[PDB]
Amino acid sequence: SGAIYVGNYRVVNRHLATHNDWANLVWEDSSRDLLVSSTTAQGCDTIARCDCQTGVYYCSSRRKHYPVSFSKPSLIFVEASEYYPARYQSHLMLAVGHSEPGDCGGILRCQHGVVGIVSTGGNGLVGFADVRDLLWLDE
Ligand SMILES: CSc1ncccc1NC(=O)N1CCC[C@H](C(N)=O)C1
Ligand SMILES: [Zn+2]
Repeated sequence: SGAIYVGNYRVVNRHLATHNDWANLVWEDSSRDLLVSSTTAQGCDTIARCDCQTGVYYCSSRRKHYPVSFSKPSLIFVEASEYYPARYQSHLMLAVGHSEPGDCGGILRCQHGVVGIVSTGGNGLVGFADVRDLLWLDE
């Protein structure tokens, strides 16, 4: 679990969005595993606007942060799960690191701010849904 709180927006994994997220929907994209809902309170976070390919992510299954080198946002094949059929997920960045399903939502940050959230994993890999291209989150 986990979310990004920026301005009057909450960014979560689309597959973990609650009834309240869907009732306050601003934007969602199944191909990116992202959903953004509106909030009444001002958020605590800042979004990176950069091309960093190194950062640190929070791994809830280890209660620890890990440093990672990650690929540029791309279209990556993701096998079927209980939440989605087998498909290509876009804007996804992979890195070598530990993850378990419950780790989705953990934030990846660089020196400039929030880069994305944990969205996929398996066999020593971890995938992050990028949010750096969503410029409207800042306005
Ligand atoms: C951190 S998630 C993970 N980690 C390790 C093993 C397995 C997983 N799960 C995983 O990749 N899923 C399940 C949840 C929806 C994901 C998606 N974005 O399509 C795909
Ligand atoms: Zn950066």
